[PDB]
Amino acid sequence: MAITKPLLAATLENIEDVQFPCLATPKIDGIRSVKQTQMLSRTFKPIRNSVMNRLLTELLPEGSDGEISIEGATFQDTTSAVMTGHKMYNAKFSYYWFDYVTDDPLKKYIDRVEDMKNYITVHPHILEHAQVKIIPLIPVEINNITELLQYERDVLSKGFEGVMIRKPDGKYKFGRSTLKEGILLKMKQFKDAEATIISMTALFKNTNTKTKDNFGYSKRSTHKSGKVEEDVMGSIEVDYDGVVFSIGTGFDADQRRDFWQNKESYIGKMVKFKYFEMGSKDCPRFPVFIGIR
DNA sequence: TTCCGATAGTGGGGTCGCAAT
DNA sequence: CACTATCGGAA
Repeated sequence: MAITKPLLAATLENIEDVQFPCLATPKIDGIRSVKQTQMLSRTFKPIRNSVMNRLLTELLPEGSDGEISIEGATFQDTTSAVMTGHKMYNAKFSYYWFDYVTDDPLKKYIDRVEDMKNYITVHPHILEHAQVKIIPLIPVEINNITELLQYERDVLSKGFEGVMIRKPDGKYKFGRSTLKEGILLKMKQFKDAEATIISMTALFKNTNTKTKDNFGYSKRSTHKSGKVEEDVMGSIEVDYDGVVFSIGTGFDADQRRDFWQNKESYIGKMVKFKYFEMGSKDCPRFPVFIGIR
């Protein structure tokens, strides 16, 4: 009945890959948190802001799954509030409750939602707290592409980050859902743009002592000591109409080679990339390389 | 054989903790 | 977060 590890989402690129009917909810741009005795982050480390942990641990039933978010605040402000080990904290904050694991993890998503609906009926006060606004996310039924697109337009106008899609009978998988599985899909709209390469930085292999983590995955520290330079491009620094930042994902092995081999000739060339607008502070959020020219 | 799931690993922006300054 | 490279087992 314990949540071995949080359910993660797969990315939807081709809307035709969606299996209908499906259950959708708005995507919250916040910080993940599951109640396992106390409030835990996505990596199962306790939530630093003891006041939030305490308040949520009390209001929510063991096995709750959701995201913490500050209404009207920037993403970074929400991050500061959640990641800071505040002694005392009085500001208002919300918690979007989107899943609930009771006894069996293999219970169908629709049923787990029913559990949420039932629990809320029995404890009305948990949505009335004066400091913590607990917002339940009951999925909406979408039967086709026309409906999904309409729903998307709707949640985006209301300020959400995007839309999350669930297979009705999907189990609560311990780990990341795949596309074929369709258990949990995220749907975000990225914006394409172009920028000029101004420099290149070499790729660095991390040879720090490989350990284990809260789940049993390979964990390696990032001490600059264990970082050994390789003869391939690690990231490029670009100039997006005055804004300077780096793009390091979206390259395959051959490209990292080609880029480093011709580091001289590529400086000054225009690259196409994409990024997510919402949440961007001083430069593009989630920059991903697409191509050249 | 080919495809797909599970991992390890490489990168980005940005904030907090905390020892050193 | 976004993404690539592998490996071993499912299809």
